[PDB]
Amino acid sequence: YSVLYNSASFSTFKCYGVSPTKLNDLCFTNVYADSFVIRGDEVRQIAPGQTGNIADYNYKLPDDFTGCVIAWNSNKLDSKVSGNYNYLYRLFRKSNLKPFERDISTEIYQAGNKPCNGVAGFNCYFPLRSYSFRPTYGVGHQPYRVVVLSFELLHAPATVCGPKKSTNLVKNKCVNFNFNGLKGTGVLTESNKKFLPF
Amino acid sequence: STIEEQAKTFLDKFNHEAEDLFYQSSLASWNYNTNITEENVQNMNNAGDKWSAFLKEQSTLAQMYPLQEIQNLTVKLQLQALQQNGSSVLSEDKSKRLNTILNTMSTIYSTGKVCNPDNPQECLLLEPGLNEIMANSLDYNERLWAWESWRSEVGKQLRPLYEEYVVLKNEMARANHYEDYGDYWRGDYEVNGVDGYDYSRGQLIEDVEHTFEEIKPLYEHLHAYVRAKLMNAYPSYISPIGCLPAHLLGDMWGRFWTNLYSLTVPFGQKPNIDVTDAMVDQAWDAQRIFKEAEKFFVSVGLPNMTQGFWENSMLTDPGNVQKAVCHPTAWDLGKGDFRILMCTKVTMDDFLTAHHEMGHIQYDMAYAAQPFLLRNGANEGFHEAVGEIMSLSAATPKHLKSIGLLSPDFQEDNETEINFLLKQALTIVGTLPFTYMLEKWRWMVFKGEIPKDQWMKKWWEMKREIVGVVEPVPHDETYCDPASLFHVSNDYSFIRYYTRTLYQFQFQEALCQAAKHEGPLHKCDISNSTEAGQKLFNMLRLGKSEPWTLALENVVGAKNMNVRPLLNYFEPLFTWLKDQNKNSFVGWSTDWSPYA
Ligand SMILES: *[C@@H]1O[C@H](CO)[C@@H](O)[C@H](O)[C@H]1NC(C)=O
Ligand SMILES: *[C@@H]1O[C@H](CO)[C@@H](O)[C@H](O)[C@H]1NC(C)=O
Ligand SMILES: *[C@@H]1O[C@H](CO)[C@@H](O)[C@H](O)[C@H]1NC(C)=O
Ligand SMILES: *[C@@H]1O[C@H](CO)[C@@H](O)[C@H](O)[C@H]1NC(C)=O
Ligand SMILES: *[C@@H]1O[C@H](CO)[C@@H](O)[C@H](O)[C@H]1NC(C)=O
Ligand SMILES: [Zn+2]
Repeated sequence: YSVLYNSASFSTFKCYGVSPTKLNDLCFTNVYADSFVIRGDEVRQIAPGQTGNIADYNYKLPDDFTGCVIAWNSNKLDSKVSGNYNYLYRLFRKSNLKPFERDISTEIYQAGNKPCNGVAGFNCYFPLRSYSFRPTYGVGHQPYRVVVLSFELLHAPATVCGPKKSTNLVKNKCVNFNFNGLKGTGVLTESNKKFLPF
Repeated sequence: STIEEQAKTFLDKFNHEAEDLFYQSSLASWNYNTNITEENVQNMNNAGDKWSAFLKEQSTLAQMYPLQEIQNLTVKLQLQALQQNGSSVLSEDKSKRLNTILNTMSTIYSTGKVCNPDNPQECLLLEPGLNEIMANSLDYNERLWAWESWRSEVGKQLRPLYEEYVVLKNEMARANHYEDYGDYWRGDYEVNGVDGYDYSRGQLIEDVEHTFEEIKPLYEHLHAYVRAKLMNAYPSYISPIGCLPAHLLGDMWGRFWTNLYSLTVPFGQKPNIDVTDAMVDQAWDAQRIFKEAEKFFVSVGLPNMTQGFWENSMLTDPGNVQKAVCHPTAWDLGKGDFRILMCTKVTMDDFLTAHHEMGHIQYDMAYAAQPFLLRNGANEGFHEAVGEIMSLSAATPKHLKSIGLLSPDFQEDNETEINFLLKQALTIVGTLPFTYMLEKWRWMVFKGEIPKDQWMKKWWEMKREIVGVVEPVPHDETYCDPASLFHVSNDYSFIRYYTRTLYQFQFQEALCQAAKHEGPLHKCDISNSTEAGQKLFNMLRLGKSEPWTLALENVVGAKNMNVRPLLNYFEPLFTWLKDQNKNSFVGWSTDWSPYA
C-alpha cells in the first residue's frame, strides 16, 4: 500500500473502516477488487447508505462496508469523437440489488399492465443504455474509472500480510534484535555449528 | 402499476434520450455560427432532421397519459409542456399555406429595395441603407422619403397576405381551444393549481394598463421636452401642442429613441463618462475584460467558470479566411458545456456586454440540476432580466473607479446624472407605449373587435392619441405598416419587452437593500454583499419547477408586476424634466397635422 498512498495521481482515494497508513500492515484472508467505469458525477454515489440508480440498480454497497474506494478521471481514454457507446448501465429493474449482487439480463421492462412480449414500445423499453462519452464533455459527465477494494477476514491463516521493513545488522556488541519474529537481547557472534537445511 | 409511475418512467426515458441528441445539434450550430462554409450546412439539415423528427414522435406517444389522474405538480407541469401539438393539429392542406406565407413574409422582409422616384441609378435598401441614414439627417424630404417608400412597397405587397395570416393563426389557435390566437400567446403567463400564485390569462391586459397609467406624466413631460428641443434644429413643421411626426423619432418605427440625444442634450459642453480611453492607453487584451466580468460574479455571490469555456469559446474576431458571424450570444450545449459567441474590440460597450453574457452563462448553469424539460427561465422575459441588471451595476462610477479605469480623482457633478438618465431613458422608457400599443393592436386584430377594413385608421389614430405621432402624409387603407415590422412579418410576440422592462428594475431595488447601499437608485451597485448573491442564487436555481410569480416574490415580495421601482429610478430625472417644462404646455393635441 505504497504506490497508492504516496502517488498523488488520484482524484478520490477514501478508506472507510481503516486508515490509509498505520493500518496498512494488518492482514486478512482475502482481497476482492471490483473495477468499473462511470460518469464524473456518479462517483459521489459510491458510499454506504446511498440512494440512486448506480447505488441501487447497478451496485449496492452495504452500510457496514469496510474497505477502500479509488476513483480517477479517464477522459483521455474513454472519450471518442464519435461517442463512447461501449459502456452500458441499467434503469429498469423490478427490485433493488443486494450488496455485492449483479444482474446482466436484457429483459424488456413490463412497465404497463400488458405483456411486452420482448419488444420495446409504448410502456415497453430497453433496460440498458450507453453514456456516449465525448471529448468536449464536462467533468460532471467525463468518464471516471472506479475500483473498490474489500478485505475479508475469517478463521483462516490470512496469508496476505504486506511488506516487512528490515534494518542492517551489527555484531560483537549486545543489542536488541527481532529475528523473524523472535525478540531477544545479547551479542551476535560468528559461529561454526552445522544446521540442517530446514 | 398506475399511470403515474408509468408517466414517470416515460419522463425519465425522454430526459435521458433528448440530451445526447440535442448535444450534436448544438455542436453543429456552434460550428456553423463560428465557421461559415457550404460543407457545414448539411450538418444543420442533418441535425435539423434528426432532432426535429425525434421531437414529433415524443409528442405522438405522450398524449395517452391524462393529467387528471396525477397529483404531483411538477410532473403535471412537465406533461403540460410536452402534450402540446404545435402545428400538427392543422391538416396538411391548411399547413402548406401557413409555411408558404411565413416563407413569403420572411423573404420579402429580407429583400429590400428603396429607391427615389425618377432616379433608377441609386438605391440603398435596408442595411447599410434606411437605418443608417434617417438617424443622422436634418432634411425633411430625405427623412420622409424612405419612410414612405418602405411602407409603399412592403405594406402594399404584404397586407393581403397579412389578412390571410391573421385568420389562419386564429384558426390554428382555436383548434387548440384557448379562445383564439390572442389567448394562445397570453397563455404563456399561465399558472394554475397553486394557491396564492395562480393567474388568469385575461388579467394581463388590465394589469399592464395599470402600470401604464402610472407613467403617463413622465411620458408627457418628455414628449413636450423633445418637441420643444427639436423645434430648434427643425425651425417649424411642428405643432405647439400636438403629435410629433413619425420621421423625427430616431428609427423608422419610433420604437427606439437613441438617435435623438445629438439634438437634445440637457447640459452641453460636458463630455460624459468614458473609460474606453483608459482601456486603450494601458492596453488590456481581449481576455481581461471577461476576467473582470468573471471576478465580479466570483466576488458577489457566484462560483467561477469551468475550464471548458476558456478553450471552446471564440472571443476575438478571427477575420482571415474563416468567416464568423458576430452576434454576441450565450451557448449551453449540454453535458456541462458553456461558451460565448462574440467578437470583441476595446470598447466600453463590449465591457458592458461581457457582463450580460456572463450573467446569461451563470443563469444557464444554475438550473442544470433540473430535468431536461425544466431547463429554462420562468417565462420569456426573466431570462433577460437576470444578466441585464449587471449593466446597471457595471456602469456606476464606483466599480469603474475600483477596477482602475475611471480617473480615481474624478468628481461626479450634478450635471452628468441627468444627462445619463435622459440618455438611458430614451431607450427603456421611450419604447414601452409604442410596443404595448402594437401588442394591443395585434390582440384586438386577433380577438375580433376590429374588422379587416378599419385597420390602419385605428392604427394611425392610436399613433395619435396614445403615442403622440402624426402622419407626415395621409395614408389610405392599402398599406400595412405592421406588416413591415421585424417581429410582425416574422412570427414573434411583443409582450416580453414590457414585463422584462419592469423585471430588471424590480429585482434591483431588492438587492439595493441587501447591499446596504446609500444614495440615488441609479448609483446602486452590488458588491461585497454575499447576501445579495445568495438571494440571487435562491431565485436562479429554481427555473420552471416553480411558478414565475413565486420566483418574482422570492426577491421582490410581490405576486404581481409593479412599476414603482422604475419611477424610483427616475426621481431626479422627473424633477429636472418638470424643472424646465414650466414655460410651455405639456401634452399633445390630436388635431394638428403636417398636411392640415
Ligand atoms: C472551417 O470550415 C472549412 C470547411 O470549408 C475548413 O476547411 C476549415 O478548416 C474550418 N476552420 C476551422 C478553424 O475549423
Ligand atoms: C413529484 O416529482 C418529483 C420529481 O422526482 C419528486 O421529487 C417529488 O417528490 C414528487 N412529489 C411528491 C409529493 O413525492
Ligand atoms: C476558481 O476558484 C477556486 C477557489 O475555490 C480556485 O481554486 C480555482 O483555481 C478557480 N479557478 C479559476 C479558473 O479561476
Ligand atoms: C469591495 O468593493 C470594492 C469597491 O467597490 C472593490 O474594489 C473590491 O474588489 C470589493 N471586494 C472584493 C472582494 O471584490
Ligand atoms: C447640484 O447642485 C446645485 C447647486 O446647489 C443645484 O442647484 C442643483 O440642483 C444640483 N443638482 C440637482 C440635480 O439637483
Ligand atoms: Zn442578454
